[PDB]
Amino acid sequence: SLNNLQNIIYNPVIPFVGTIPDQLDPGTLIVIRGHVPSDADRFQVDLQNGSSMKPRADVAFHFNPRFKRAGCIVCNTLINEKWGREEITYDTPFKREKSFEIVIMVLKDKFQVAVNGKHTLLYGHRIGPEKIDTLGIYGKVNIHSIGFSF
Ligand SMILES: CC(=O)N[C@@H]1[C@@H](O)[C@H](O[C@@H]2O[C@H](CO)[C@H](O)[C@H](O)[C@H]2O)[C@@H](CO)O[C@H]1O
Ligand code: NA
Ligand code: NI
Repeated sequence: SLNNLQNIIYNPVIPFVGTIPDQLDPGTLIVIRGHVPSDADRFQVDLQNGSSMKPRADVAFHFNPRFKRAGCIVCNTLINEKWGREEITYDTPFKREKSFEIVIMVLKDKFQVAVNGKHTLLYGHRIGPEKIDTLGIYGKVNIHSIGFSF
């Protein structure tokens, strides 16, 4: 499953913005390992069409764990600097002060996300995955490694 994983970024400064080195075709994996700090309110993993900041680049897949109250994961898409319809997942595996491994698997019609070896959620494509060339990681999170399996 991770036998083809190639980690290429270690302990990046957050915020991290980096070009994805290949097209996110079906079967592609994005693997992100790190920690949630004790004071974390939220962090996000954004799969972006480009790295523009002004105006803000479209986010095909916003994967946004939030830790207040019982915690959740918000997923959404940003187009023309505007958010679409939120898909909220309340069964979240993330915890402050806990390590994690996020595996984002890119499928034909959706993303399938597993955390710590366990399925977490699905997100149907709203932007064609071929337009995704940039990985952004923002917020209160510590990242040990970013890798890809194409
Ligand atoms: C229950 C609900 O709809 N809450 C919404 C927030 O999640 C949302 O925050 C926004 O949610 C976005 C994803 O949907 C991003 O995470 C962004 O950082 C964050 O500010 C705001 C602004 O769109 O609207 C509230 O009504
Ligand atoms: Na945001
Ligand atoms: Ni550590």
